[PDB]
Amino acid sequence: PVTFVPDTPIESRARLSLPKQLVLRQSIEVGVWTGETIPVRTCFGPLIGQQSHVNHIWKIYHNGVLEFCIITTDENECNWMMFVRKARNREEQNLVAYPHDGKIFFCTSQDIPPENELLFYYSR
Repeated sequence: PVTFVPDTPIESRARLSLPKQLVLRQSIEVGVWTGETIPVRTCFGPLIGQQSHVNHIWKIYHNGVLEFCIITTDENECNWMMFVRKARNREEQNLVAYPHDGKIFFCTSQDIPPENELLFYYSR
């Protein structure tokens, strides 16, 4: 009898896009953790998600009008940044999330040692 060898399964786009210096593990529900030190002023982006002109919605304004929302729910429609959870307080927070040129970027507020969860808050 013949034995069958399957293809290597294909992971979702969100997962494949993950920077090698980061890992996915359960959040404080999947979250993004550091596999090594991430220096202050390290920037990630832009966010990729489903564009449409809950808890997973980014608002893009342009010249004072809400142009569209990015929704970050579907692993096939987003990059890895859909996995980054929102800090629950100002202590825990280590990424600032902000629009630039109509796209969302996350930037480290401080050096983040290995084995820390990435946790965002909005800029001012």
